[PDB]
Amino acid sequence: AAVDPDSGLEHSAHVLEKGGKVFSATLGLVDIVKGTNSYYKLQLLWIFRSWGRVGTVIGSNKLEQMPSKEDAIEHFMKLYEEKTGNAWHSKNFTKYPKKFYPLEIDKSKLPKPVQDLIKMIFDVESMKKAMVEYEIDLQKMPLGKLSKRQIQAAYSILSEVQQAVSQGSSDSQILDLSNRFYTLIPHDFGMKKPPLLNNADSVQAKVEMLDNLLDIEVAYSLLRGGSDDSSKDPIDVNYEKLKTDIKVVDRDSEEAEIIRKYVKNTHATTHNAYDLEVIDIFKIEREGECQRYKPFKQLHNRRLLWHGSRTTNFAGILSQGLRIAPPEAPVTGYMFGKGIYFADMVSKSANYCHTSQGDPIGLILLGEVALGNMYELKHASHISKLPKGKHSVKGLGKTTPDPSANISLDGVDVPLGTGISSGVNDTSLLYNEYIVYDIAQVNLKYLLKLKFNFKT
Amino acid sequence: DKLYRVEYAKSGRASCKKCSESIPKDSLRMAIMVQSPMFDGKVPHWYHFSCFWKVGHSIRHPDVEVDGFSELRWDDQQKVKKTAEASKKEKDKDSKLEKALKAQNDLIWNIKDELKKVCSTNDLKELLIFNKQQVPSGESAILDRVADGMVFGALLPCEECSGQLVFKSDAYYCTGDVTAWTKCMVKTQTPNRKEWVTPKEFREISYLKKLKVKKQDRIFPP
DNA sequence: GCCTACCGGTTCGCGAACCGGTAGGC
DNA sequence: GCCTACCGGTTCGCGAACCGGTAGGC
Ligand SMILES: C[C@@H]1Cc2cc(F)cc(C(N)=O)c2O1
Ligand SMILES: [Zn+2]
Ligand SMILES: [Zn+2]
Repeated sequence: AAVDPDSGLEHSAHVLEKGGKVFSATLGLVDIVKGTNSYYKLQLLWIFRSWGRVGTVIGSNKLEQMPSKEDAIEHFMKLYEEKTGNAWHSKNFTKYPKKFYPLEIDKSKLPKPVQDLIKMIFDVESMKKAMVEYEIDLQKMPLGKLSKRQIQAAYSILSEVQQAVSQGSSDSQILDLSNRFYTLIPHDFGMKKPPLLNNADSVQAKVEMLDNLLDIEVAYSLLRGGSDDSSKDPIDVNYEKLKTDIKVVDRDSEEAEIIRKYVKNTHATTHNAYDLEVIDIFKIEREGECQRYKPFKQLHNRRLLWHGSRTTNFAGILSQGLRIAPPEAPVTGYMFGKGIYFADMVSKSANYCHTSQGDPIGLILLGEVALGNMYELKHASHISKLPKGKHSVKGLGKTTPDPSANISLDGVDVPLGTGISSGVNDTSLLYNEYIVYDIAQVNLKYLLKLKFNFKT
Repeated sequence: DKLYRVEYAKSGRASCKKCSESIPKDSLRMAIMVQSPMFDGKVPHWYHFSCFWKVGHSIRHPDVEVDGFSELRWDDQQKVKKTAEASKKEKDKDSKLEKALKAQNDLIWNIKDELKKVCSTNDLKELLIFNKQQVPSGESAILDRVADGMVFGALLPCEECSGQLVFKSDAYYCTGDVTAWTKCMVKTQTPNRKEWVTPKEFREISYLKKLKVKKQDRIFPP
């Protein structure tokens, strides 16, 4: 990391490191019962100590010049151990009672709608606002990159909570994981106590947070880099970083009428809170997504299905394709385990865009997902391994798009019929879900841009 | 936990928030707990007991609102209770309990300042260590646990976390660590404890124990 | 969280005093 | 042969000063 500007000597003297270990650590401590939720940043520029309650004006600091450079190591490693409990070097860290825990820090030639697409998916201040509702620390998280091993442990703590919640474990067991999580990931609750992770959807909410938070740091990783040479334009630099060939499907096109039909037709009767309005249609072609999908063009039963996600995620979804949840993450929220989920209805998928009356525009996908021999399920069931010969899973719903009006498209079955009753009604799903447990089975075809019309 | 706090001045150093003069040592003083601007933690705003009631604060029921009320001396509790404002068997057991509650309050206080007269802090520290007790930080708190130890008994370790239980207002709270991340939350009015064993070194133990002290359990507020 | 007045425990500084060696007087 | 006024040097006694660990304050 760089120098903390609270010292006032940020662009004057560099932060020091002895060969490998950088003399700079950001500690944290939270006790849900007491309500304390604090930070403690230590640095060696001069020694600098910062402390207070995370996400508020509560706190103070002490910049202090040393007599010498060897006295700095003495003052630094002493202050460190006094606060954290451990020595500066260690094989594995161990938390100590009421001591702190250290956090692991690390002229454009394109169409106007395509420029707006980059404008929409690379505005990171919009992604910052998106995290404000989650209560993630807004102050130093953009400059302070939280480690990958750290976030995996944060995922692991969430998965431990769901396990603890499922079999009604002790309050202390839950208290620990709630403490552990908020220590590991600094939250901003202001002057009130961190809430206990006791619910089934509270872990899901914090699981979704980590998924979104990750994609913002990924969006930064794309934006920060490349070759800054005076030749290409700023928007073109970010376009090439997406690693995809995006084209604008004209409204006069015959295939464009099919999508607008697929949008208009497959709106849910129950999801009457909003009304869609297709602003644009983009034909999308990822880098080498056809090379990996070649195997599954042999596979039968290929369907063109909807998949919605936050506008923040589309920065990463274009660059890496659709990805399955990590193995450390919790299975909560998912109906049939971790995998890429799809819907035959635009509305059901459109809810995952997370739009409001203030933020109207939203992005939804259409991918040629090779379902193949399907494993049909009625009730929710967390699966680990698929049955033999099955390449996908299907959640059977009450309403299904008319199978006698299934139009084809480039050798892909598009179920754009209106809703009718299904074959079986002993299910706990209202609409269909299509699940693939392999990132190769999906092949993204179209990216849409949708305006939502509410009534308030 | 509580908003307010009352105790005898642990030092004649702290100033009074209203009048800004030094609150003298061992004097009745009251506080209001506020959020410290300098660090993540509550801090007491100490007032002179006289000055506390002119700022405009009106504690309806001190015993349930103010912290450290039960630890005060019996006659001093009544001063707070009055100044805050400005059937046969039922009333008998009610009245006779308050008789036994005073009996227990000023029994410990007689025992407390008896040890303060005769014993130094190091003697009281080594008293607790001999009885396998955690030595607390603070002068007042040391003889508070020694007096608790002698009258009722040497507190046995906790059931799960193996820590030290401590009397706090209305119950014995566990102060140990169930884990490194979290504190233990065991609480009880009837804790486990063996008998208090004073070492041979006590030429005034016959004088202190001669103050009509028989076997009895901790009595609590209603 | 960090600052600092307070506590006990030891050292330090300096003048009184103790003391032995001595040279001028008778 | 004593006595004794004078001087250099060691000890002794006691209050000032020093100091590290810490309970209380904000
Ligand atoms: C992962 C969730 C579950 C789910 C079901 C579904 F039918 C569609 C979606 C989606 N992202 O459009 C979806 O996202
Ligand atoms: Zn006052
Ligand atoms: Zn315990």
